[PDB]
Amino acid sequence: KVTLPPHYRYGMSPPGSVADKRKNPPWIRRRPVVVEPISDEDWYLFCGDTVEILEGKDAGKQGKVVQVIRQRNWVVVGGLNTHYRYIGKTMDYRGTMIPSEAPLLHRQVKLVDPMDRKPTEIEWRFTEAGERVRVSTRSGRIIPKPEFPRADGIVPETWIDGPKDTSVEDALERTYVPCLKTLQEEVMEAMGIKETRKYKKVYWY
Amino acid sequence: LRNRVTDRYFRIQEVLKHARHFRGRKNRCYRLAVRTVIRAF
Amino acid sequence: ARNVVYPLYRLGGPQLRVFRTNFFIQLVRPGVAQPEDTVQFRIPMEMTRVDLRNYLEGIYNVPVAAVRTRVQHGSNKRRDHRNVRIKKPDYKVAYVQLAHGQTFTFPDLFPEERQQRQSSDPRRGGVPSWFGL
Amino acid sequence: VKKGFRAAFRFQKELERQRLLRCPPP
Amino acid sequence: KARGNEYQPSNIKRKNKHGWVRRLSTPAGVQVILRRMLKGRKSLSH
Amino acid sequence: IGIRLTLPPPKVVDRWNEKRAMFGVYDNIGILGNFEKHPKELIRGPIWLRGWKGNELQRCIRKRKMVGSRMFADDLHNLNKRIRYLYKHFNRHGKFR
Amino acid sequence: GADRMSKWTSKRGPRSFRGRKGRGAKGIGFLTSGWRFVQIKEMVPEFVVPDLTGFKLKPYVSYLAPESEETPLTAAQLFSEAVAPAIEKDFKDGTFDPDNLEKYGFEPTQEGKLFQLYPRNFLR
Amino acid sequence: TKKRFTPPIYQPKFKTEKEFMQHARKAGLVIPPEKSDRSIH
Amino acid sequence: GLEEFFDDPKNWGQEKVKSGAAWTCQQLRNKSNEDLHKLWYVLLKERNMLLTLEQEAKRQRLPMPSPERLDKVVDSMDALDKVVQEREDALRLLQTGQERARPGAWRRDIFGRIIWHKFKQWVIPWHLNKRYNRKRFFALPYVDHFLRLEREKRARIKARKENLERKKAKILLKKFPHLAE
RNA sequence: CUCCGCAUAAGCCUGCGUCAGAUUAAAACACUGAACUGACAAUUAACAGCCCAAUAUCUACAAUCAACCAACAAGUCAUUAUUACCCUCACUGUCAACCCAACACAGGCAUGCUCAUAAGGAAAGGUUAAAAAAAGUAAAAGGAACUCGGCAAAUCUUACCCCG
RNA sequence: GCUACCUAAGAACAGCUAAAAGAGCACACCCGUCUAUGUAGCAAAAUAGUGGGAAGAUUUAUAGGUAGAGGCGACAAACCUA
RNA sequence: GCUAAACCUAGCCCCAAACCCACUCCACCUUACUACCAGACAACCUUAGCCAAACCAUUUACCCAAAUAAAGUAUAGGCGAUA
Ligand SMILES: [K+]
Ligand SMILES: [K+]
Ligand SMILES: [K+]
Ligand SMILES: [K+]
Ligand SMILES: [K+]
Ligand SMILES: [K+]
Ligand SMILES: [Mg+2]
Ligand SMILES: [Mg+2]
Ligand SMILES: [Mg+2]
Ligand SMILES: [Mg+2]
Ligand SMILES: [Mg+2]
Ligand SMILES: [Mg+2]
Ligand SMILES: [Mg+2]
Ligand SMILES: [Mg+2]
Ligand SMILES: [Mg+2]
Ligand SMILES: [Mg+2]
Ligand SMILES: [Mg+2]
Ligand SMILES: [Mg+2]
Ligand SMILES: [Mg+2]
Ligand SMILES: [Mg+2]
Ligand SMILES: [Mg+2]
Ligand SMILES: [Mg+2]
Ligand SMILES: [Mg+2]
Ligand SMILES: [Mg+2]
Ligand SMILES: [Mg+2]
Ligand SMILES: [Mg+2]
Ligand SMILES: [Mg+2]
Ligand SMILES: [Mg+2]
Ligand SMILES: [Mg+2]
Ligand SMILES: [Mg+2]
Repeated sequence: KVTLPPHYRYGMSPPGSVADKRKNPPWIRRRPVVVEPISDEDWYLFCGDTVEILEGKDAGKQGKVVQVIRQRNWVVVGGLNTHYRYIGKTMDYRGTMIPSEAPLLHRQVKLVDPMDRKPTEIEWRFTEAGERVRVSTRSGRIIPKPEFPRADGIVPETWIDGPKDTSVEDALERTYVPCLKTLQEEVMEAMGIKETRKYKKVYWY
Repeated sequence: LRNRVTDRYFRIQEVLKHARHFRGRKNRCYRLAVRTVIRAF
Repeated sequence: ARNVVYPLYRLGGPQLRVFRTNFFIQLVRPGVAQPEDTVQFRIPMEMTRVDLRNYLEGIYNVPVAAVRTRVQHGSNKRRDHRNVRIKKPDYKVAYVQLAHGQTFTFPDLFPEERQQRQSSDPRRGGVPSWFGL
Repeated sequence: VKKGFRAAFRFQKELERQRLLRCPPP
Repeated sequence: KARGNEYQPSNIKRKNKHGWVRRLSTPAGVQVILRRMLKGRKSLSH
Repeated sequence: IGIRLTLPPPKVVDRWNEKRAMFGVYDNIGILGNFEKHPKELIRGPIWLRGWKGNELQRCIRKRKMVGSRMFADDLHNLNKRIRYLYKHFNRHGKFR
Repeated sequence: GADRMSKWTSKRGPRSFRGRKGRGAKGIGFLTSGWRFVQIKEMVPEFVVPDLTGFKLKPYVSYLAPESEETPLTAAQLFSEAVAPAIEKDFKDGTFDPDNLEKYGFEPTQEGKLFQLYPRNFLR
Repeated sequence: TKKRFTPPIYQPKFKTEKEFMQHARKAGLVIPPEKSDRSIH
Repeated sequence: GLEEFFDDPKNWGQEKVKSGAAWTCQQLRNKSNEDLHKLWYVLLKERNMLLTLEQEAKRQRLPMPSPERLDKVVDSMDALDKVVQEREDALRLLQTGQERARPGAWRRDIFGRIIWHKFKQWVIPWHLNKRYNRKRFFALPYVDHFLRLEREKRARIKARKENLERKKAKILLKKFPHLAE
């Protein structure tokens, strides 16, 4: 299951990975990072959502949010605020250089209005149907939650039932008829088992 | 209030600077140099 | 079943039956040579050889001639960074022999760029090669 | 760690002097 | 002669002398378990 | 050794916050308030120390009779021992008689 | 020199100790004279395994399914579904009395039953 | 306090990825595949 | 036969095995008890094939193809056991009104702390049992002092925990002074 | 060389089996080894342990090759009647170079067999061959002259006193 | 769980002499007379040799009992976890 | 030049306030954490001494239900120490 020490420092690498284990062994104890408390309800940044960088090496650029870390209030954008690191290095070969992105705090980014490609501040609201949404403060317009592929990787629109995958018509069929009998009693009538012997009473203490 | 001596390094350097030209451990160890600096003066 | 209370029995009472069993057994490959008819299992401690027979015959329709069990100790020698001993869980092993001359052999569940790189030239003496001048 | 600022400031000044002696400027 | 080998292990003797059942047998032994429960002993008895 | 190599973070103090800007207010509540209130009643803290001053033996004796019936058993046992030690020191040990 | 922080097991102790301790397996009989063990067929759990032929359900379910919400079943939910319809019919018919509650499905007692509800005398 | 004991450089011998996974099997070091939506750019 | 402990021969050697979703507790509230008793054994046999594959992967020192398969089955087996127990619990409240299937009672142990005693099944009444009457469900007056010492211990712990939380919040404004609101 | 050895009991609890190793032994000095680390495996009951329906009732005559014989310290072995009682092979121990002595300690450790072994083991890291020191072998003539004392060693001896 | 004494039920004691033995020679076994070495050692009492006893008031395994204002003691003010 | 040196958090302390007080299943007073058999054992009882008195022998403060004051007063006490 999950084995996280009390003051585990979250990072770019996922917990339990080989890189995180070496980085965060069970024994180390480091100063806890201070994170501004943000209500799960208030959080307004999700993966697949365009954001503009206010402060950093490359400010004023808009990019998609590929990853978000709630524990540290980090937002990762592809291709922006990126340094360079050699990947696939070996003892003989230097390795291949690639740009690696650096995490950004939720205060160093700013959401963009779909109508006007400019940074804007949003406040949550409710539509007619009652579904909660985020609306820009200036020139209020709806900003839906960008669709993002599932973590597991399954694409419902491209699913092929296998030999051990129940069909939709068999997994939604209703066969239950509310009664006043237990699985044991109901099964003994169907299987055909008969037991005439009685159960003598015991004492409980 | 817990007070601790924060400048003990300078207190011993004003004694050891007069022991730099001595011989042996009484030129770097305060306990030994202090007794020989006082005899020099 | 495990982690459940068993209804007490008295002379002339009903037969004891379990409709849903939480015993989960795993077939394992023997470490040492065993006869062909023999099969090896790892079962929970609470399980008995009598249950393993009725469990196999009923659920998997396998006739078994003989069943033998042994309890295997798990080393509590390992220690953590706090010098506290770590216990490997003790487990039970079961040896089952098939009845009608059937033979079982463990199946094989796991059947089965670098030359495009250019190196430094000794004659160049370490001079950067990128420069065409 | 001991609390205070006077001794640390005074120790930084001696370090600079030591650095100048080891590496005197032109 | 040479000393130091006073402990000659015997599980029967160990469970009968300092065991859980003998602790609870007397009121002074129950106070032993309560003191070790108060201090937080991982082992209360043999 | 024994002395830090870097300078500590600056010690920034706000001399004009609420607690410093309104310190000392209502200290003459009696003189200017027709003596309805007394300044000692503005003191907050242990109920056995409000408007009262004494030495350790006097403080410990006062705490034991004022909140001693509410103290934890281990803390009360240490208090009584502290009073015993101080009784012997103050009444039997010292330079002057 | 004893390990008092190790799990006490049948593997520890002398011969009489190691034979009297078990591992949690339920008994299926008793010892008679001569150390002869007598097995009780009624004490051995009998596996009630059904016929799995022509069974539509499978270990997994396709992902192309709705995200129905969870509605934990309650006693009130079970009463209205099964017991109430029969009562309403008899109420309209004009023949309803407490004496016939057993006919509706109510159980006055648990005695004389193979599968009692409290204290239950059957396995999962 | 302030104590860390470090060993000398090991200098892994095999560079290729195959040999590492070929030698990780002989040593029992199982490395399950990764799981992440984020990929490099 | 013993061929149900392993996966389809063709799947041997593959690194991935596509699998569907896990049964949800709500999808099982529509099936009958007879259908759930049949499904339990379909999932049981799939669970043993996955436990057999998980152990042979360690034997051959290789990673398991799709470990999530076992997690899905374990979630389905627990969800199914939740539904059946839910129907039995509701049926027990109507016929009996009891919230617990196993009898018990609140009692004080020899140590003086409250504990819920779960009853056992016996053949003779409690006043005849030799071993049950040696057990004590009452604390003598030499326990009162330890009960207070143990109560004062929990209070100190609960006090440090509450004072710590206050400190973190007061230290959390120095760096984020815009949290005054 | 053989101080033993194999097994049982007791104790201990995976603690020289496989793979791997940056760890380790004087031994990364090439290459073995490993009791340390990580992963994997392992001891399968017939031996042993875990027993018994009630009530009343019975039980003078040792053992010792148990026969002569001779004893005192006077001894370890048994039932009947009546009633009740047709299902039967579960559960647990089973590994090792091992336990008590802070140690991979010249110590301590019960029984059976072997009584010199069919089992189990290695006193010398290499060299040189001073002193003093330790353990032994041999020694001219003399033979207690040594010493508090024939201590030690060698050898295989007389007589007497005190005390008990 | 060492040790002192006791309780329950067990075990061991070749060979030779005399055959009667709290008898003798003498293994195992128990004890520890004298010497040497060792003295932060192999060892918080050991090693080697030499010795006392070895069918008895013997030695010994197992479980149990006696607890400090006390116990136990063939009285050494012994022994009751170095 | 090695060995090292250096740090700021973990949390803790003292008050205030408020009385305090569990849970998945299974197991646990027998050799605790051990599914299942004839029992009747039951709890209460002045603390002492170190220390002070320059020994010691009567004696020698120990929250006991409101902070202050009355008051270290009345009073007790080898009429001493002290209370
Ligand atoms: K004084
Ligand atoms: K061991
Ligand atoms: K040999
Ligand atoms: K020794
Ligand atoms: K005893
Ligand atoms: K005195
Ligand atoms: Mg067995
Ligand atoms: Mg047998
Ligand atoms: Mg063996
Ligand atoms: Mg040698
Ligand atoms: Mg040698
Ligand atoms: Mg030599
Ligand atoms: Mg040499
Ligand atoms: Mg010489
Ligand atoms: Mg001569
Ligand atoms: Mg002479
Ligand atoms: Mg002569
Ligand atoms: Mg002379
Ligand atoms: Mg001599
Ligand atoms: Mg004599
Ligand atoms: Mg002994
Ligand atoms: Mg006797
Ligand atoms: Mg003889
Ligand atoms: Mg004799
Ligand atoms: Mg003799
Ligand atoms: Mg004696
Ligand atoms: Mg005498
Ligand atoms: Mg004397
Ligand atoms: Mg005095
Ligand atoms: Mg005196």
